[PDB]
Amino acid sequence: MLKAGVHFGHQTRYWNPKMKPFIFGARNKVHIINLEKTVPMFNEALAELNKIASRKGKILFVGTKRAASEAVKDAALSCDQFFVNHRWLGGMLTNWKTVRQSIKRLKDLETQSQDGTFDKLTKKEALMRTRELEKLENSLGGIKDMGGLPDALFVIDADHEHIAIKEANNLGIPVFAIVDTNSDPDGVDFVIPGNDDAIRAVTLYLGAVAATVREGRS
Amino acid sequence: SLSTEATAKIVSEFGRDANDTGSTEVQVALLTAQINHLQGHFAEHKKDHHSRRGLLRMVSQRRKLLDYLKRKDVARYTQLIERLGLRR
Amino acid sequence: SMQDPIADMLTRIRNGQAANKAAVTMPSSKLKVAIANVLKEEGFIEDFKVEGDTKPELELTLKYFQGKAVVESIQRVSRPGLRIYKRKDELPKVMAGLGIAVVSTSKGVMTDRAARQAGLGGEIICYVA
RNA sequence: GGCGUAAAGCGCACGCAGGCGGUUUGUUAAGUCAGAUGUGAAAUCCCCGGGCUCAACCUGGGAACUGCAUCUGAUACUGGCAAGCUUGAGUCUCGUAGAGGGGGGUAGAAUUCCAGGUGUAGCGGUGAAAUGCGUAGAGAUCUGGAGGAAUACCGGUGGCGAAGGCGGCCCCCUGGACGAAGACUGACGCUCAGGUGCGAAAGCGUGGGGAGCAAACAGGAUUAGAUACCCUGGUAGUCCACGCCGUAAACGAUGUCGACUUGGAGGUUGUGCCCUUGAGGCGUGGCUUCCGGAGCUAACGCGUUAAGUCGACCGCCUGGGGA
Repeated sequence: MLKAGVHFGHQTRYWNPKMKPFIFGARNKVHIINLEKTVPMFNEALAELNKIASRKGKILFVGTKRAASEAVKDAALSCDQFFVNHRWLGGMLTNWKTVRQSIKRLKDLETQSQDGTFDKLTKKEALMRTRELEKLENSLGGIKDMGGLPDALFVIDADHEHIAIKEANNLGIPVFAIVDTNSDPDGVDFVIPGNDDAIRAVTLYLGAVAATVREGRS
Repeated sequence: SLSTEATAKIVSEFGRDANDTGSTEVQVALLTAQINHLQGHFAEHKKDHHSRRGLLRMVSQRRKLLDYLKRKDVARYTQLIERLGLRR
Repeated sequence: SMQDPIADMLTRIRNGQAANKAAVTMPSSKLKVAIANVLKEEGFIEDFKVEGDTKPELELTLKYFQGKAVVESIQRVSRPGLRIYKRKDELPKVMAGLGIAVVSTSKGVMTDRAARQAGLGGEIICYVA
């Protein structure tokens, strides 16, 4: 992407030792990921994501931290990709036989809020007895229409959204992630170079990920 | 614990062209000079198994370096053990 | 301490291949560069290079093609304390003929093929697939 | 096949005789590999022709029995022998820390003992109590003094030592390890039966020693009983001159030796470099603690200080109850 920018100085320190093949360290008081093991792969990574989108693969976007959620939802709300932008539910892709009933409970509690003791003229406190609904919608609201299993995961940070990576590696699904020296090199299928001081400037990369999952003419 | 000033009376006589101090003929002399010094040392005193094992270490290395010199040249071996006390 | 230059030769390769490394390096010797020359000829390695004014060290490059390791067995067989010697029809068929063996012989390091073609036997040095 | 525990790794140091050992050349041919001629008795397996249907059996022809000897090639590796090396191993210039050892010392406190004062019925002790100490003036508080042992604090995230173990300050004697910048030898290495030398507590010997703690013992009890717990007294033993003893949950229950290889946090000791113009910053050897990853393991753990990856040598071992 050629931008990238200037920083002085970070990561002295702060590394996952499973990165030794990909890192330069133990010298010059730096720990830094080798530009020859990020950029020559990142210029040739989105072709492999268009390869999933072009066969109607179901795409998932994840970013639940407030400085990233603002851009992640803006890149999925009127797109083919599905999203999670506030919070994860336990086993939301792995425990599928239960999550499919949790998606059904979005109807059950919505219709409960219109029945019997809840079909009243006053609801002020009464609808706090059905607040399980918005607690479940907080996780399912952008993915309730996806069904079964996805075909690709994109995640805005390889470490701050780790539950989505744990679900995806159990379910066998390719993970595309933005990396950091403290993240894990084993949970990710395609790495993207970037810095957390640039989490509002990488909107162009998310732009290219979103453009890649709509190129075609398939 | 043997000074550069005490070695100056060993490497002078057991040498030949200088520096020779790495050679078996000079190291067997430098071990003998430490063995014979750490022999007494003892009497007065006895009850120190650490320096006793140090003495037996220096003897262990000398026994081997003598056997090794004899296994390279018998004449250079016999012409050393007339200048250092061995076999009475 | 160290008795056999071959007892730390193939471990590096078996463990480096498990670490997914593209090159493996060792202290050089006559037999190490004789084995490497045949492993290159039979295509088990890509290339090898040797250099050092203080201590000569030998680096060889591993084959993975597009990701999967190309050498599917790396074994020694025979050791100086208990050597294995095979005769002109007792020469082995490694991995039931999917792999090969290397022998030292009176004519110098060669394959079990080259030995059986030469109508001779000798001492085992390596087993590969 | 197996040695962390389930069952076996020696408590430890050094090392002869054994096993094992880098590398450049030649040469020997013990050993290997290749080729022959002899031999490997006959029955007999297995192939296969007869004889009784099948076959046991009688056989007619083959094969194998990798062997062994005697002749003869290959000339690579191992042993051997010489010649040649080093970047395996070693010692060192200037230097570094340490409760290591030995010999010397050297200092303080209370229960105690010794001679008394001041002084009155208390003291001591347990979950409860009681023997017992005390009116001979206790307990406690003072004056002047004797006796024996150990070394408060800092002390830990720490060191050292072969282990066992070892903290004071001060003066000698001394092993080993370790850093900086170089050099002289030239495989001189790794291991090790039986040896050759070590000891914590307790015990044995000869002579001293005796505050505190205390087996044994005598009481108080307590109790159904108490021979014990718990309380009051108390010798052996603890200390020293030494001389013996040689054993341990001697324990991170992991034999010694070498290489290769994710870390983090932290301690401890040298040291390369930037006017250290240096508090700072950038490095780098030695030793080592906790957390833990690939691998290993039945499991817990081991985890670059590996129970991992692989090699040399040694020591052991095949169920309890009996023993």
